[PDB]
Amino acid sequence: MNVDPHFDKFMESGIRHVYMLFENKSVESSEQFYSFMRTTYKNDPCSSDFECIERGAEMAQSYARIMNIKLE
Amino acid sequence: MNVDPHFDKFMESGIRHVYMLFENKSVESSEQFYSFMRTTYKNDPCSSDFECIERGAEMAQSYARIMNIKLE
Amino acid sequence: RFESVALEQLQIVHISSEADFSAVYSFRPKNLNYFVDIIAYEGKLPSTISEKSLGGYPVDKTMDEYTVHLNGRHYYSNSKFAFLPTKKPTPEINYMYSCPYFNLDNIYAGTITMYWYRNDHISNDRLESICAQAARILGRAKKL
Amino acid sequence: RFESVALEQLQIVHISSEADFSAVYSFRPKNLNYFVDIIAYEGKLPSTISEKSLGGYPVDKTMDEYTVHLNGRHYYSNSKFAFLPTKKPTPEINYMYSCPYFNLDNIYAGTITMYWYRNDHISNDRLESICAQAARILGRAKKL
Ligand SMILES: [Cl-]
Repeated sequence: MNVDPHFDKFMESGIRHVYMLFENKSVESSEQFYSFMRTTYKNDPCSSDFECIERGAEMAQSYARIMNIKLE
Repeated sequence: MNVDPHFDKFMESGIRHVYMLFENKSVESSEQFYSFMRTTYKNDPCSSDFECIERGAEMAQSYARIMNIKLE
Repeated sequence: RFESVALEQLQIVHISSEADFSAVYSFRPKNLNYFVDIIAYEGKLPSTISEKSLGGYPVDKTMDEYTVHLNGRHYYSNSKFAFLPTKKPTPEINYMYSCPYFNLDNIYAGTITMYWYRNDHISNDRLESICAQAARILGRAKKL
Repeated sequence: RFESVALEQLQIVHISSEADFSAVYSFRPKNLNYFVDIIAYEGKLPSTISEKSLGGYPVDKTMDEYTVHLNGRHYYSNSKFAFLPTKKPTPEINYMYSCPYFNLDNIYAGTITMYWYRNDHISNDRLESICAQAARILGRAKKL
């Protein structure tokens, strides 16, 4: 894939650890989650696969917490 | 002074180690040297006094070399 | 537009720090810094300030935060809130962490600040990174 | 405007690396990368390319540089110049170092590359930092 592999691991970690738990998935909720993940990664790109996976989980969890998104 | 102290040490190092050696100081040569120093520092701000002094010398020296500026 | 950058960076700082309340402060007039405004905030306002009167607060330059910032260091405290636009002591705030940001000509132009009402917050080393990244990007923006 | 950012970052990379010749390469069409253009350069052009014909060169994706970049790594070599717009081997070049940059949607969009004709250059660790800083900033810019 033509994608930044560090962003991709970062994004996939956020998806599989957090976003997949969203109770009410929709177009709008996916657009807002990606906009946050992309802006955050573009602000400070991670450099290790291990750190990208770590930071994609943490960041998505914080987004879920601070945004009060229904999980389970 | 109201100035970024890391930029100030970085800039003063470039001035005292390199710019002061310019054979033909003028308004234009000072404007071009500052524009390079500021853009470079804004690109990657140094974080230690010691590194700022180091990097202000090196960067100004490279600017003098690559720009073929008459020294002595 | 400058506050577009300010609000976008603040949203990131807020979420990554998991603060209860966050703000970007802007000094005026340029190079003189007699006044400070909140030009962007996230979370719940402290009770001692309102959505009105978030601008035009005087700057006390003898406060530790001002001088620590000009020494190129971040500032934290449990009880000193220098630029918060009120003289009321506001004990509901348990903790504040801030860093300076500098404008395109490297002049001290404001701060990025996070506050907690709860008493649990992540380490200062993580707060240092979150804040410095945003200051680096805010430091590259202009005023249309 | 994008090349305003490109040319400003390139000027910094050129001076800090002390390269003999430097360039920013841009892929087209977006996401497909069949062609690569030099949209900015510093220093003396190699003799095997001219100020005309700096755009529209085909991209060989089986070249090591392309695949190394998509593995998230910088690339260097003494003899493989994949995107240099000529098939001539150009032995006057002693060394090349490049890093990828990615557009606002994280798609491989081009490279930042430095070349030396002399055989002395600073370490790859210093070249890594110079290149990564510029890629980080170029990666935040758009196309008007
Ligand atoms: Cl950066």
